[PDB]
Amino acid sequence: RNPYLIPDYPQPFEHLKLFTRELK
Amino acid sequence: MDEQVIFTTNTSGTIASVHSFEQINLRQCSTQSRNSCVQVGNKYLFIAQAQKALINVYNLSGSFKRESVEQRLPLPEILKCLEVVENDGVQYDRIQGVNHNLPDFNLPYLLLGSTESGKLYIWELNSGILLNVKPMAHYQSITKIKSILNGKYIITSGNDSRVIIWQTVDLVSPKPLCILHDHTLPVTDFQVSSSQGKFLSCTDTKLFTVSQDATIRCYDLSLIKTPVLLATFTTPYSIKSIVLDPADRACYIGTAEGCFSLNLFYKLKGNAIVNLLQSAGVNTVQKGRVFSLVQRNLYAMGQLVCENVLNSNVSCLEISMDGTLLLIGDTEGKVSIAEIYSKQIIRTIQTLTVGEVTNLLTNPYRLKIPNLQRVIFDGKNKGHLHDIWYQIGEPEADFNAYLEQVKTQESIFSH
Amino acid sequence: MDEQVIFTTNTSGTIASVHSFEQINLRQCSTQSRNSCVQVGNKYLFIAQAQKALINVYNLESVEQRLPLPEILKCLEVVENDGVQYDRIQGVNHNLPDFNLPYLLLGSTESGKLYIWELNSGILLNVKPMAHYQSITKIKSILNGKYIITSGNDSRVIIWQTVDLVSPKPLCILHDHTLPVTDFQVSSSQGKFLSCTDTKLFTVSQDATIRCYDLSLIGSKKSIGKTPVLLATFTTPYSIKSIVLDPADRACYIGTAEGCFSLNLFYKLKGNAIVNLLQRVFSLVQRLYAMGQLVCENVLNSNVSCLEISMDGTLLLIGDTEGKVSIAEIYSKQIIRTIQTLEVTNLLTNPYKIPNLQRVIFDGHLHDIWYQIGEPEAETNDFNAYLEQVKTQESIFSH
Amino acid sequence: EFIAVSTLARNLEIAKGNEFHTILATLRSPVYINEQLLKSELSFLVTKILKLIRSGNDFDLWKGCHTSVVTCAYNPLVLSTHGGQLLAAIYSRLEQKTGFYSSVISSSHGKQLFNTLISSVAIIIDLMKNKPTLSREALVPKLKAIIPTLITLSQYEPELVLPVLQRILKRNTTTFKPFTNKFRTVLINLIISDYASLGTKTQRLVCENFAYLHLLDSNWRTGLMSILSQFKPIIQLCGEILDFEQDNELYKLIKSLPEFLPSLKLDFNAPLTLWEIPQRLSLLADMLVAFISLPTPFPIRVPLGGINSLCEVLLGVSNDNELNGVINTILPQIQFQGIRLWEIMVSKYGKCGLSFFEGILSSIELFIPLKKKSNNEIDFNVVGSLKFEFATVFRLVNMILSHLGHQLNIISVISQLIEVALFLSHDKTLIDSLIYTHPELFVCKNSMNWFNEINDFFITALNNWILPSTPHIQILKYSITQSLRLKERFGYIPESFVNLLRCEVLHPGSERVSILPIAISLLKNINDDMFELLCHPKVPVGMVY
Amino acid sequence: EEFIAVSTLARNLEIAKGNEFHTILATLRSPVYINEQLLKSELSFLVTKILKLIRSGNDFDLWKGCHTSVVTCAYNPLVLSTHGGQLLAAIYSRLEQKTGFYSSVISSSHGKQLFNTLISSVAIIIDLMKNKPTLSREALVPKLKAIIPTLITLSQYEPELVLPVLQRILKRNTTTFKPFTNKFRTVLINLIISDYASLGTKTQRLVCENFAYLHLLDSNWRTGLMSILSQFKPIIQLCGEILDFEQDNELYKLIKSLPVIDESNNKEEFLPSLKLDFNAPLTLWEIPQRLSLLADMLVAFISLPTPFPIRVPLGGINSLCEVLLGVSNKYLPLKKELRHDNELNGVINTILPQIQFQGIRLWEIMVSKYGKCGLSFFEGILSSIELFIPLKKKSNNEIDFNVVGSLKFEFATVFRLVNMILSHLGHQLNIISVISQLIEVALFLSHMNWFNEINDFFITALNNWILPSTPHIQILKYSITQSLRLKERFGYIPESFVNLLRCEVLHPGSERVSILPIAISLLKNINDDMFELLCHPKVPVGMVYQL
Repeated sequence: RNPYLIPDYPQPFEHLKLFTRELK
Repeated sequence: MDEQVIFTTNTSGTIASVHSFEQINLRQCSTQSRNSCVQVGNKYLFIAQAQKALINVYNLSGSFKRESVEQRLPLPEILKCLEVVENDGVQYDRIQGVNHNLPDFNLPYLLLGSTESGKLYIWELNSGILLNVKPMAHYQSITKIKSILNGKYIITSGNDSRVIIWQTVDLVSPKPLCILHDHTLPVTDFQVSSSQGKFLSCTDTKLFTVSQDATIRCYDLSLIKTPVLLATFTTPYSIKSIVLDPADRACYIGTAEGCFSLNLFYKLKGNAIVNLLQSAGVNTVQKGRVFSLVQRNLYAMGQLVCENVLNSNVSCLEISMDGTLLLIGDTEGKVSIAEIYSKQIIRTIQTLTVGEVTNLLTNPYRLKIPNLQRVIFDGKNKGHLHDIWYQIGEPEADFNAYLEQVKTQESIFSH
Repeated sequence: MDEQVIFTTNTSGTIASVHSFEQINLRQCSTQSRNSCVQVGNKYLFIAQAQKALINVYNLESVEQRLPLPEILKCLEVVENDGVQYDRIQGVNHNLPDFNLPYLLLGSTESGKLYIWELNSGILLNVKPMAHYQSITKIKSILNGKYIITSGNDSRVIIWQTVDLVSPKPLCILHDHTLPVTDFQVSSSQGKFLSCTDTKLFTVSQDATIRCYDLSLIGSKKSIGKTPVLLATFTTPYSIKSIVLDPADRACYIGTAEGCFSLNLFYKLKGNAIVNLLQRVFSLVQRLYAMGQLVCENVLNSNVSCLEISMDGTLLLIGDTEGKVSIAEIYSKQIIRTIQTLEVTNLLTNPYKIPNLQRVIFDGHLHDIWYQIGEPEAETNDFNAYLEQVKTQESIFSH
Repeated sequence: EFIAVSTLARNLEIAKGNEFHTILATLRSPVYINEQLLKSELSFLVTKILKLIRSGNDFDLWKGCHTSVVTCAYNPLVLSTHGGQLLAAIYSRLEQKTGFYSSVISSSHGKQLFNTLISSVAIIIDLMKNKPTLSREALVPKLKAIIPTLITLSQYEPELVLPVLQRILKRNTTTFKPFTNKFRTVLINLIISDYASLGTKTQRLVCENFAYLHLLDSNWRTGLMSILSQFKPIIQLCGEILDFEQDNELYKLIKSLPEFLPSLKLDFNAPLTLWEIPQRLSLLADMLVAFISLPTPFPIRVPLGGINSLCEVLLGVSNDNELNGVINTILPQIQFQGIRLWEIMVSKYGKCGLSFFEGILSSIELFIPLKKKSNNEIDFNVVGSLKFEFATVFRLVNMILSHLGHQLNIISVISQLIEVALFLSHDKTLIDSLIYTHPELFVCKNSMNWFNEINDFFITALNNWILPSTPHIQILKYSITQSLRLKERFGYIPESFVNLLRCEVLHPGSERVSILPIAISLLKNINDDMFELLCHPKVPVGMVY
Repeated sequence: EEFIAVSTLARNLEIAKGNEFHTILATLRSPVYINEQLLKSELSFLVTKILKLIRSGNDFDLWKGCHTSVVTCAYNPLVLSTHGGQLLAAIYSRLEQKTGFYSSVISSSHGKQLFNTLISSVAIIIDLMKNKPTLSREALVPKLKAIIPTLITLSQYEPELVLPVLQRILKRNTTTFKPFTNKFRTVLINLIISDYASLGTKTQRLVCENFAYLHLLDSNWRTGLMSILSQFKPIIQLCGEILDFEQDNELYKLIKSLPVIDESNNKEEFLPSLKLDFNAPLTLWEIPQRLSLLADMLVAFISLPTPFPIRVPLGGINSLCEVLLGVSNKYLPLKKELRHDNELNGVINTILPQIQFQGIRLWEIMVSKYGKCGLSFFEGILSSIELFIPLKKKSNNEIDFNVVGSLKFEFATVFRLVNMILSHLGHQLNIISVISQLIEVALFLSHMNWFNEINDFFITALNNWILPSTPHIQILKYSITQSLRLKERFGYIPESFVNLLRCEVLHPGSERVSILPIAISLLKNINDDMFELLCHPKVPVGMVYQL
């Protein structure tokens, strides 16, 4: 609800794909 | 990109990234100390051995990292603690922006190191020169040292229950600024806010202090004066260690019989949310509230609800750059990577080759040294040449500008 | 400070200063309004004349020009032009030209006929024939040109978005009063780009009710705009006529019959505590908080027509019903200076040829404007640059 | 105490660099304005300077004019006593040295000589304008003879003379009158030339001086509308190849528009001769810019709807073998002369023309090159050529949003521009169509001075729009990856990226979670005070009393 | 296919003017002429046509050919990797033909830009080929053995153009430069022993940098550095013939303690000594000119990158800069051997502060580079800046502001130096008397990077210590008045005054009458984002405060 607080869902920042490695 | 974990047990030296499942066991490492390791200048890692009176030096820059000891550094005395004062504000060339790349040889200014019996050794690292030795600062020990702003202030904590704030210019050229006796038993750890400014007159910098008194003391640092605490908490268990969120949104405390969490923006039962830590600059009252912690199994009684995460007998904690994962070191010599919200372990790192996790560190990353002088002190000489080893680093080195040059050039010819 | 002060009665108007005893009366003036005058630029001063259907325009003496109009109009406002004294291409500052004017002229009359003119070339740009169904008491530009607020005796505040007013369909409408709205003010700060995400609107009517609104949902695009939430409201004893603020906003000064009263927004409770009331309903009294009430203090006893704060947050300017204005001081509640001429319709202060208008709307077609750019400051320094310039030329000479 | 100015004068007839610069440096001091050296010692210095200028080896002249400039600038008495005589000597040497030009420029020091003489005359007559009593009787009997020499010299050296005549024409509009035709001739001879051997500065100066030529209320309007009317023949000449009336709302506007230049010829068997069309439109745009963006001593009628319609029809011009290849390059350059005109109509007039700020943003979508086949896809290979133009586009958008501000409704041009800007932020390679065992060395790496422009554009986008998901997540990934890369390469993060992360934290828009704690993890040893306020907020600003 | 028929461009290069030649250049930039199979039929026609432009012409075909050669080498790897050697050899052949006769092409009044275009094109073709390894080995370097001495002799007359090219060649192709170094060294020494004031700062910088980079062939850097550092003690001792150093006998002992080394260097001691007769009062400027000449070479030896570390003696440099600031008339009186003369004493009073300003310049470059590695005496270099501040002839801290106006350029560096120092130190220092004088200096001088530096200085002062009331309200009135001036005269206020106002507002100095209403009303409409957070946080905060 507030962007600047710890959210209430487990894996935030999974939709930025920082730590994923794409397979080629 | 990914994060990189550098943790070491009493007989093991593992290094491993969080999302790689690949790791490198450093061959020779021995520690019985809480915070004895440090990463130096993005090219080196220093570890203070125990019962050998020397520091091991590992080179961690390679694509295939050096498993072995790159170098040794003997010392006058076996010493427990370490800290580095990183040099900053030299690569921009503020006079005119050229944005210098890093040199292949880079080093910090100082190497803080402290031993048993409270003695403090500080060394210039570009040239090994023991600028100053304080014979006694704490009167039983030191357990942690940290430079909170870039090189401006350093904070020390020992087993005399006194946490001391120095000033680096008044320590290297001693009479510290302020001393903190609010605990009664040995202070085992502290942490400071990752978000910081350039000064202390216009920031409210939070210092969390943790001991075997089963208390957590949050001090507001803004001087120009002495710091004022604004809250202290209390625990049934003997608390051991602590880390924060990267924005001072929560606290995560490591202790015997589990690791516990605590929200600092505490949410009440009216959809009302209370900030425990509110403060200002130097104008601030001294009425530090008291609260008590109790596990999960509304706060005007003097109680707060901490949420149990784990049951492991943790020794040390660290946090990821996201602020969503905890890396906790148990007493069986293995690290658990856990998620804060679901309280579900995602990964378990062990060492391969045993004691507990002595220390651990994390920082994100993308895909010879002088000898130290044993008892020698650079005095008030002026004819002495304070020689150091240094390297500067190259600067970073369109078409419409070329055509404009051409257009200006063409006028000079009459042909 | 040493700001100049302006005021106009229904019989006359004048301009003076706070720390001087020098005064300049104006020859021809006849007015009935709360807000019928405004300075355009630093040069000119517009006043809407009563019973003649035209503007009088003065320099900062005597009537310079006279602007005929289609109708007798009640309220005036102007949207200043900015971002022109500095070129983001060349990096040069520019002086103000000898002919400078604002973009717009917002005029209003009874029955809500909102006229929108362009002043560079006099052009009837837009007309809203019914916007309030009643008269218009005050119209204002909250921000630079972003939004236009207007209140009327229909007990409604309308928030027009300016860019889609000139090429209709307003953005937010506020009906939370039971009686004519007399005054309103705004407290704002601005980011790198100007918008409303912290701005606060104070609204004041004959209901003896002060109403404070937060405007931070207005850009959300749910009228057009998502409605705001009122964060605070107060209930006064008397029928209230004007409100002014502190510029740090710390205090609300309310002008009514029987003197001008003062509320502290940072309310000081017992001990050492302060509470901010503008992060609820309250009931005011004259001269601790959980009862549901707040304590005001009184500065005057005279009937009030208009108010204005000084720039230095310490002097009120209260224009009474007897054709004179009192210069007060807050800490003492004492008078320094009383200005008279030889009630008050309007009052304002600031520190130190025109086209005739049209009567038919503008519908490619050469939408012209009169304009003047103004010189740089280099046509109204370092030696070492000249020294390098003459140094490097020495190498070109050799015999 | 006092440095004995006679000593400076006697050591001046021979002085090389490390003595002459000290002579000039010490003559700045204000203690040479003082009683009873004002008629016997300054006279000595001035007679020395005059003997240096009156006859010399062309080193004493350079030295002398520089000396007189410094002396008259830092001493008003030398001005008020002897400025006319100094300026007369300097003009006399200028006159003899421009009576011939092809025997004085023969040694690589005649150019500098004219530079110093012209600059010195300009500096003297730029300091004698703050004194009405002195602008009389030292300049006005001399400008009649100064100005024709400068005009004759401007035929060969327009880069150096034209600002002087511009300032003189501007401040004196009544002594430049009887020479005005003689000026105009040379300016049409400099525009009838190729007009690309001249620099942008020189082109702008000839346009500005031709504009100020018409100061002599109404003549400015006639010249302005003449240049505005010379646009439509060129567009109709371009309409015989693009086949208008495929879209008729454009052709209704083209015929809704309203003289010394040659009517040009085009040949299709020589397609390079089609480069005359942009090179005329740029000329007329520069002249229009001159008539519009310049100051005046009076106000002016400027048509804004006319030029907005002109810009609107310019960006409508878009979509045997090599001819089609050449037609695929002139048209972006044609559109860019609409971009270049709106950029000047916006900043200089500001909120005048607020009515047009929404059509421009929709019409910028026409400038983007699309793929040819049917699609709405972006043609990145054409975009690689157009880098400067898209930087100009970004500055135009930032100019507009300073006045408009935050916008409720979103438009599609901004997402395509963000895709463009993210393509341009990638390190270019020009071996992709195909090695010699190393294809990573043939790259053109993007400077920080370009990343600053891109990041300012993304700041403008994140401030004033609630963007869609994917054009936000791309921005966040870009900022994080590049910031970490630079913090590894360097030891710090440049300021534009910090401003980008600040805007990403403050203005998340449609997101449900901020990027705050990651920005602080990156800003570990580079501290900053924005996020201190965010995490550790402060007491309000008036509670203290 | 939408190709532009490259053979038609090559057909038009030979005869072209600007309005078409620039479009010809812009078309060759297209990344579509990089197909392999085009390399035999039409790119060869382009290359041989350009070679016809180079190999013969009227000195306009050469310009056209070198420019288009650069453009078609930068944007075609095929053309580069095939014919870059040929193009480079052609333009170097013309440059060798031209450098033989410098005097006769300079009397044509186009030769200077001709050499500029030639040298720039050669430099670009060099720096394109240097980091490609196969195209370097036996395709760049056997031409370098011919290219170095041709550029050496041309540096004598046109040094601004060449020396960066030689600097890059020396830094990259160092071993190939080994035979020419002495041949280069005797060119640089003649430019230095010559007037050295006909050169601007850029060419002086390049000269010092190249003279440093000769010493690359761990240790020779140190020998050259210490050799330059040894040539200050004679000059400072020659300043003792003007004013006595025997008074304090603390500056004297430090002058004795400076490095000198003898009979171990004759290859970098090449400079004459100074006569300095006090009957010519305009001949004393040789001293600070010599000191600038030494300091430029010194900071070149310090402040340049290398592929190795440096044993740089910071302690000696701090001792030297402390010595240079000791030179003054406020504590040390004039010698009695010299007799009083008003012109002589005048030039003495004006020439001493330049001698101090050189030490300040060296400290600036010592703290810009090497920040927080000489921290052990940063307090001392703050103490000695007070010696720079001029006083009247009564030592009761009466400042003479008439001379301070002559030192605005020099005081800008002082304020920048102080800002750079205080950004490394804490808030407990013993320098408040120096700050109180510097504030008075700045407030005199103000009434344009000057504003930025002094405003950052005021921000550092107001964020470090609680100042007394009178300087504080002076600063407040300064910021308020200047911001009002710019916003009544122009539309905006810059960022520096904005941050100054914010620092003023958040300071515990709160009892002033203009801080509360005026410093905030200007910020409420300025469009700054940092001030928005103070008025509207983005995080929960209590409605009630205990303060």
